[PDB]
Amino acid sequence: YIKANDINFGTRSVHDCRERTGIQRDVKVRADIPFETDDGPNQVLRVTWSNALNVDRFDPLPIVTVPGNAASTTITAIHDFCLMNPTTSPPTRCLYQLRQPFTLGFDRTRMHNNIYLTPPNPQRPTMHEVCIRADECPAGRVFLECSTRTYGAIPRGE
Repeated sequence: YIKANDINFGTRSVHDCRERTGIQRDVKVRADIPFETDDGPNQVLRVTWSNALNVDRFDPLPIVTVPGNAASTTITAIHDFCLMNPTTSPPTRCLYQLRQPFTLGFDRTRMHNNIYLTPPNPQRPTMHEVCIRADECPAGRVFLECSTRTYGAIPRGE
């Protein structure tokens, strides 16, 4: 029969961009991983990634098939947000896009009865910024990449 499984991940990061520095973001995702108890440790797995916090879309499609011989699968969570500096007229309006990878690791040697995961590690994200002096937020058609100051796990309870 099909066992249900879910797991959550979260990564916090801080980025410095051309117009604004110290931008902190938390990104949280959930993975759901059914397991057919009749099909053994090398079965193909159908993973569904979903938003828990700040994910606008996944790249590529978040419905992923994990081959029977694969020990991992990776996805990129995409988060878009706008910031404004209203010290001038027109203001400086900036669109930001945070691209945050997550990887789900398996130990198929221990998967006779259900899934078995390996501990995750925070993965380095990238942030991208486009700014204009105008009354409208720019569209996300092109960006300049920011520098990543730090990244890591979200403290428990946060």
